[PDB]
Amino acid sequence: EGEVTELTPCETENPKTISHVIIGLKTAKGTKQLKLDPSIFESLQKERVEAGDVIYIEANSGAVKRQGRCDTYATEFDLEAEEYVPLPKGDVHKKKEIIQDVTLHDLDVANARPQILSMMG
Amino acid sequence: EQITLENQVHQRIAELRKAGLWSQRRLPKLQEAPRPKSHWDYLLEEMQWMATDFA
Amino acid sequence: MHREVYALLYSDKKDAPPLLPSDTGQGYRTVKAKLGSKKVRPWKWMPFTNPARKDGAMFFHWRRAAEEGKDYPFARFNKTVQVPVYSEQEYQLYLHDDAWTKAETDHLFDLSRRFDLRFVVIHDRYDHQQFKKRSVEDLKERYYHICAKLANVRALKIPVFDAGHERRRKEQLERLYNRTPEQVAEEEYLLQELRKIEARKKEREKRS
Amino acid sequence: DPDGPFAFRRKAGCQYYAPHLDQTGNWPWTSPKDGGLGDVRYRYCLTTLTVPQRCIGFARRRVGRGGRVLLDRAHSDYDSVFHHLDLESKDLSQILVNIKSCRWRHFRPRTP
Amino acid sequence: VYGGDEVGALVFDIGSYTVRAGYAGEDCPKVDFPTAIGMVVGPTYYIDTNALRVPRENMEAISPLKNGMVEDWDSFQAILDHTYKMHVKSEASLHPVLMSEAPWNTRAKREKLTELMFEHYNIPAFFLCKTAVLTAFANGRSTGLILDSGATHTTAIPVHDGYVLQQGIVKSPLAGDFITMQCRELFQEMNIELVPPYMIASKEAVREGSPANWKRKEKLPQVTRSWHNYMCNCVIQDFQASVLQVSDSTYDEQVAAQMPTVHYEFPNGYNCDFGAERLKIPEGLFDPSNVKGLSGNTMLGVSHVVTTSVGMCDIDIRPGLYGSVIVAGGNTLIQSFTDRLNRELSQKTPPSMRLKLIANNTTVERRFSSWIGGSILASLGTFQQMWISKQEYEEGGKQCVERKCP
Amino acid sequence: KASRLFQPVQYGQKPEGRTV
Amino acid sequence: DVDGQTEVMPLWTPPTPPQDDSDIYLDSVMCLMYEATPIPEAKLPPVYV
Ligand SMILES: Nc1ncnc2c1ncn2[C@@H]1O[C@H](COP(=O)(O)OP(=O)(O)OP(=O)(O)O)[C@@H](O)[C@H]1O
Ligand SMILES: [Mg+2]
Repeated sequence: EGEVTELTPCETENPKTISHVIIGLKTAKGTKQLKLDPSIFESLQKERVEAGDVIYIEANSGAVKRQGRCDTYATEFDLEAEEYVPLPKGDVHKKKEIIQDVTLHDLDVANARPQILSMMG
Repeated sequence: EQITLENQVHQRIAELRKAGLWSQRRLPKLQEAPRPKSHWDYLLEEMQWMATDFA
Repeated sequence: MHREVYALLYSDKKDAPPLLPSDTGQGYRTVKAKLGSKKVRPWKWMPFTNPARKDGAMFFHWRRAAEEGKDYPFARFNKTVQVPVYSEQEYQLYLHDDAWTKAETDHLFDLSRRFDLRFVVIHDRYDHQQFKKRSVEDLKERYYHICAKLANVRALKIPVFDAGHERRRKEQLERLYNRTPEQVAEEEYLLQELRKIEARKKEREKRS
Repeated sequence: DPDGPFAFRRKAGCQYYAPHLDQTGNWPWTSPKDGGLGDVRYRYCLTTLTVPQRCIGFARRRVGRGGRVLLDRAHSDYDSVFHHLDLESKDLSQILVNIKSCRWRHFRPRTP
Repeated sequence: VYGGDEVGALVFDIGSYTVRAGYAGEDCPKVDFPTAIGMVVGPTYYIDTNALRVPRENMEAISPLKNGMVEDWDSFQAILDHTYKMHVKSEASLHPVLMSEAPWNTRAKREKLTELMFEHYNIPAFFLCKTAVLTAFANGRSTGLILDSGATHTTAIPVHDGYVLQQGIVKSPLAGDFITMQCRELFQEMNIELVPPYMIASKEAVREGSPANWKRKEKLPQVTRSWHNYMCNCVIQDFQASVLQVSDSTYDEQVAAQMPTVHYEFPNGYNCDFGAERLKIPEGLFDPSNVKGLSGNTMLGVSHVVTTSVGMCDIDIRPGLYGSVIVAGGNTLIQSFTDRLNRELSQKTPPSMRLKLIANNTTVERRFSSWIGGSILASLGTFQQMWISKQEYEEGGKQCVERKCP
Repeated sequence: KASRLFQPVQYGQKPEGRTV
Repeated sequence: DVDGQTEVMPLWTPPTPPQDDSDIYLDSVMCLMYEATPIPEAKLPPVYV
């Protein structure tokens, strides 16, 4: 996760062809460049990621998710709420552990009735 | 042997102390009369601070 | 590894540069309004009186216009070591010593006032050519004796000087310094041998 | 008797300073582990900044000539670990254990 | 109260090799021109590098300083005037001046220098500090043993609380001039013809040891022997800086021969490998008993000079002297000189006292240390009380320098 | 622009709103 | 620290002006051979005679 600073594709000759997509991510700790798979270009345009946008990318799927403009670009004169987010703290690359406590009955209720059929339910 | 070594080293230490060469029993230093810091002391402190700033 | 680092000028040639504070670091554009809202105070090249100087000479400073004519702050540092002053009569009455000439005592006190009682500097600057040769202990003894006598005559109490102890201390230090490398090696060998003997004794006592 | 040639004899109205025996003395601007006085004005300690939010390593606050407060920095072999250090592998584990036990003084800025 | 105040004072450090000058508060001297000046039979003086390096008929090379002290006051006035007009570009009466002086400067010479600075230059304030004190101040040390190896003398000066312990000064004649003489003797033994660069019109590359194929400049005017000797000394000093190296331990012929050679090319195109002879020359600074000059002489090695100087001081101050050893002077820049000195001192220092050499092994920190300390001292706000004002020189007279400047 | 209507204020002085 | 006590980072400022004679001088060279604290009277040997 970090603020996007560059989205430069890496052109190449095929053995315009791109072999990598370099994304530069900035956090309060520093900046990192990632040599992402070229296929991520579809998700970047789907999420409309632009320079100065805070994003996070999960290691497994490689799909990008956009979480708003960095608050360093927010002025006091423009009105938006969800589209601004503070610059991520910590290292650009993070390993997070999430521990959740559930009961077998919680799983039973969850799988018995998942949340137009939803509207009627 | 150990008793002889102990007696020998004790006599050697006593002889060195008689000579004064025993640094483990150095005499203390008489405390000079206390005085406040003078102009030159403050000048040297400022000198040290400025030299650090320069480097 | 080290917990903390200590150094005077800098710790090592590989030291990172110091961080200086500055605005505009994040770009001029973001701080444009802050810098533009204010105006700087005027600075002047102005003469300043230093009350620590007895002549009254006027040097020049870079200072704000509002600070003109203010007392020099560094003059507060100006304070000398308190050294008594005695008249010819007081010396003849109390400070007379067959071992010390009056002119010699006045020279010693002048050096003491010049060098803030730094008796090593006084000894280095002592005029051994004109007056008799004096050791630093003799200078300290004479100074402290005169100060005690003048205080007792005029007025509290001060600790007395012990010239003999200082002489013995310096003699012992010189003897410890002049010893050959073999003698100091023998001293350290005796230290380590005594430590190993005591260690064996302590081990035997612990076993018992 | 053996001490007698250089024996210590206290005198009334006198005070004395004990000699250094355990460790050889050193200048004030040197660590107490090296026999120095360890004067706190010369000490370099780990410091964290607000911008960037990264520990810069060992630093000491020093006022500059024009009153500008400067952060002097001391080189250390573990500088990369100190850069990664924030919010409190073998060397990293030992450093983390030492910091969590608060054996290292690590300053952080706060508003007054 | 605050940071040191800058009063626009000047700092002059006139050494036997180069005259260092600048403005107080700077971290480096703004000028350093050779102390040797050209003289034409007051006499016409050529002082800076631009004028010294061009041949002139009946122009002699002289120096105002002798044994670290100024002897010819006319050339001293000429050098000061040149410094002001060309480099300072400011009126002398507008800036206070702080000058360095040799630890062994005489009272009469100090009085004459003060009289000159006040009567002739009409300066507003003056101060005269010792080179050792300034060297100590540049390193933030108030006490320590200064070890200066310039061009004229190698001197160890013990400083305590910012005061030179004159009784502890030990001086040796082994310095840059001795090394220059040794290199001259080595070149003479090897039959290397020293051709100064001013005589060379053009040159062609030649193999090692091959005769020099160079063309002499035409229409060259007659030059005095002093100027030719000065140019030869300059090229020899360049050789000293580029080739010479101090052995890391006691000189051994086998160990010196095993180490790789260094190749040097003379101005006339002559080139050779100096083998082990490059190591023998700097050893004379440490073991003068082996020097071809006089084996039975009484000269003391740099480490012996160090140990002797400290040995003359109060033993209460010797821990401070050994705990802060400050090396200065251009002659100490010779490769591995600091390492060899540290090794020898650690071997000779008593184990009961800590020995520490300050890490200042750079050209700027070694040559200009006195100027750096002078700038620091002149920039202190607390030092503004120490200045000798013109009014003080008027009332107290020429003798006022004896009491104001310790 | 603010500078066209208002005096800038000297450092260390309280803004009051003096115009050109 | 672990006890909740707070320490402010030292700032190496230029020397402060003296308010009184409390700024007692310290010999930095003496402190190389002897401790900076006077020996307590409890461990000081008795007066000679
Ligand atoms: N890098 C170097 N390597 C070897 N020698 C050098 C180097 N730099 C300078 N020197 C020599 O240092 C010598 C002394 O120069 P320095 O600038 O220290 O003298 P100084 O302090 O002005 O004079 P002095 O002490 O003799 O009055 C000169 O003879 C010069 O050739
Ligand atoms: Mg020199």
